[PDB]
Amino acid sequence: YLMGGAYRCNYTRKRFRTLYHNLNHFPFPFHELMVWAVLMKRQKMALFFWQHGEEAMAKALVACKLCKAMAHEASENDMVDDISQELNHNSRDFGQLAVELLDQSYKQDEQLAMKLLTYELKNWSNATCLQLAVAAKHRDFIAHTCSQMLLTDMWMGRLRMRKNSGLKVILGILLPPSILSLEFKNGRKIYEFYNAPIVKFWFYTLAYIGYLMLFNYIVLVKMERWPSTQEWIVISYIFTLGIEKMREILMSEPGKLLQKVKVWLQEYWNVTDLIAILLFSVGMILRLQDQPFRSDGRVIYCVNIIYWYIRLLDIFGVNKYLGPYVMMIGKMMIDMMYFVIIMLVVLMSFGVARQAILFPNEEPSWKLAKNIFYMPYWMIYGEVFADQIDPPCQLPPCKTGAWIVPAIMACYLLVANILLVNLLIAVFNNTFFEVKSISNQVWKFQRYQLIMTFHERPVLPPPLIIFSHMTMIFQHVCRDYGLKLFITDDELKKVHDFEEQCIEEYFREKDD
Amino acid sequence: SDGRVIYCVNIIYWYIRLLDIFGVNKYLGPYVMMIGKMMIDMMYFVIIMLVVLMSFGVARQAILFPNEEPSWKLAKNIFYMPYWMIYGEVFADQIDPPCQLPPCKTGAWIVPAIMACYLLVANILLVNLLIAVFNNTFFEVKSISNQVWK
Ligand SMILES: CCCCCCCC(=O)OC[C@H](COP(=O)(O)O[C@@H]1[C@H](O)[C@H](O)[C@@H](OP(=O)(O)O)[C@H](OP(=O)(O)O)[C@H]1O)OC(=O)CCCCCCC
Ligand SMILES: COCC(CCO[C@H]1CC[C@@]2(C)C(=CC[C@H]3[C@@H]4C[C@@H]5O[C@]6(CC[C@@H](C)CO6)[C@@H](C)[C@@H]5[C@@]4(C)CC[C@@H]32)C1)COC
Ligand SMILES: COCC(CCO[C@H]1CC[C@@]2(C)C(=CC[C@H]3[C@@H]4C[C@@H]5O[C@]6(CC[C@@H](C)CO6)[C@@H](C)[C@@H]5[C@@]4(C)CC[C@@H]32)C1)COC
Ligand code: NA
Ligand code: NA
Repeated sequence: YLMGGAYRCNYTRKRFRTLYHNLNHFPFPFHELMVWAVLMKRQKMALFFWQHGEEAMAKALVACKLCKAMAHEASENDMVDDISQELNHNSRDFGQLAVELLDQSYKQDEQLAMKLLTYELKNWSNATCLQLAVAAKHRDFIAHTCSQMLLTDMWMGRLRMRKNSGLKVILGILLPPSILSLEFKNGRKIYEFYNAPIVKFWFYTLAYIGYLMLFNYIVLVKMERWPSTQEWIVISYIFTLGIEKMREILMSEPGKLLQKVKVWLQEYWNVTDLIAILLFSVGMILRLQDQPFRSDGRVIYCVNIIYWYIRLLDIFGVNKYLGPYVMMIGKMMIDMMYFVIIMLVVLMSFGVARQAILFPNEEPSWKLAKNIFYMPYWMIYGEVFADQIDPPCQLPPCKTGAWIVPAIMACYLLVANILLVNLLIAVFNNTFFEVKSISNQVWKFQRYQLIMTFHERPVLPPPLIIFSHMTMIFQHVCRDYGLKLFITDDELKKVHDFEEQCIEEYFREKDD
Repeated sequence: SDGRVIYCVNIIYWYIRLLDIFGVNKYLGPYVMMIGKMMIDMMYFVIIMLVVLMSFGVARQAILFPNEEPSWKLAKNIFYMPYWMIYGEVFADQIDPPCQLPPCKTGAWIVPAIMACYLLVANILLVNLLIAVFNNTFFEVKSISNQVWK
């Protein structure tokens, strides 16, 4: 219950249940001893038990996750609020121990360090160290150099092209004969090329670019009574994308259909995609009707194309420099919202004053609510036309107190364009280093999720993914790498010896 | 006439090449190299602004004119007016015209709202973030430029 949905402790297995039914020993006693010390808030005992035995990094990550879960449970049940602080401190200590051990292992030997993070852990419900670190939301562990290089190796697949990627992958996708010219890591070459995560990502990117081109074409030119070929291709793309989203919902982690909906709705992109697909379905339904409903469907298409243009930032978030910038944009959006509230108050004040002064004989109409916001808002973006505001009133009679409007305009412009915008620039300037560092760490953490979700995806892009969906139905009646790495007993022994050497060297260096 | 036009483009280049001569002054060389690096940063932010601009332009062109034959003038109206709009030319009669009066197009009230959102994003968020980026990465660039010039 504390670890997660997919975790399976050895105590609840059928073999241990049968052994405990008629009541031996434990192969690794320090695992159970450290779990006991962690569950009972004995930090010194847990730290003593951590450095004895094998799988030190796995024990550190498991202890960090357990302490975090216990802190959350204690804070939920209104404890003394000092237990929660102690548990959070314990979790931070164990996370720091894991990070320092990883740093020592990577500094000593690199290949064995990578082998440490991917080999399957039989004692911990068959989960690698990367999965334990991700399940603990440990951002400083995934953002380490060794974890990043391992993720790059997983992302590149079975290819060794490391000089200039992307262009060669694009050439291979566009020229299938050009595939048999790339070096591979130690017929089947095509299967290894089309199953790498990077090739799947570029296939999806090219399909999305073509879909955007077709959407622009169908909205720009005149729409006839019945959909043209490009409109049918766009509708097919939307339908297959919706089917793929439903398939991803179905194969989530929880065992209930209603519970998987919440977990899938955790991310904002999924919610926005669902809303956009529903809106496109409504617009397509309204499009196949008479003329006014056809126009309404066309307008819905235009709004939807705004969203699908905006969604290119998700694709851009794979570049090393275009992901942190997008997350910085997100946080600066919150700050800009606060300052927009104040500017809106000032703008409403000026607009109401000018509208009331200049036009004193207006009947109640909804056009009054438009003149308040429209002109003062366009005024602060350079459209400061001084004949439309305070007109020179042969000449028409001057309204009573119409000389106040230019003075109020001067004060409003001085406040809006010299004070608030400069203060906003200062706010963005003095809170940039922290936001930049946080964005870098979060992007390096989410690289793992990107790689995993493109490793689990099918090969064909959504325009022609309907073939891959039918094969799953046909195979319904019937991880060597990418997730784990299975090794023999000699390799396991060598890994254990290397880890013990690393931890004893780390403690010796710390003491010295 | 074609040769004359090529001459005009070439004169642009030969005017730009005065920075090579300016790079002998003690204070006008480091500034040019700083300009070079800030050009790379400005390229990154130009990509994002271009995405936003294309979205708004396509939306406005599709909403306002629904009976246009396929022509290369469509590809011009997307980039032209939204690009000149963010440099102070925010003429509100050319965009969302007041439609004696001609009939109002279906859903033509969305264009000013989209314009407001687009202006707020382009002129308050991205440019201020670019100013912050230039501001917080100036000391290192300045020192590197001084060393490289020397
Ligand atoms: C339509 C596309 C829109 C979505 C764009 C999709 C998002 C996107 O832009 O891709 C990112 C990727 C760039 O990364 P890519 O692997 O190709 O190359 C990186 C680049 O060469 C850096 O200079 C390297 O060192 P550093 O960082 O300076 O230290 C870095 O090495 P490392 O540190 O990793 O070991 C390299 O990774 O691909 C391209 O843009 C190449 C042209 C292909 C795209 C151009 C053709 C379209
Ligand atoms: C074309 O003819 C229209 C007619 C119906 C006319 O009804 C009128 C009823 C009052 C109403 C809704 C109208 C115009 C100004 C409207 C104000 C604008 C204000 O703005 C807000 C702005 C921001 C707020 C903070 C302050 O108030 C409103 C509370 C305020 C506001 C909405 C009060 C309501 C006013 C229209 C049709 O019927 C046959
Ligand atoms: C004067 O008459 C011209 C006529 C030839 C007309 O051909 C038309 C063919 C479609 C084409 C090339 C035309 C106008 C809009 C064009 C779109 C603009 C889009 O912009 C881009 C913008 C940015 C992209 C991201 C999205 O798409 C295009 C993929 C898109 C684009 C280039 C698709 C192609 C469209 C012209 C002459 O023949 C006798
Ligand atoms: Na201006
Ligand atoms: Na102007």
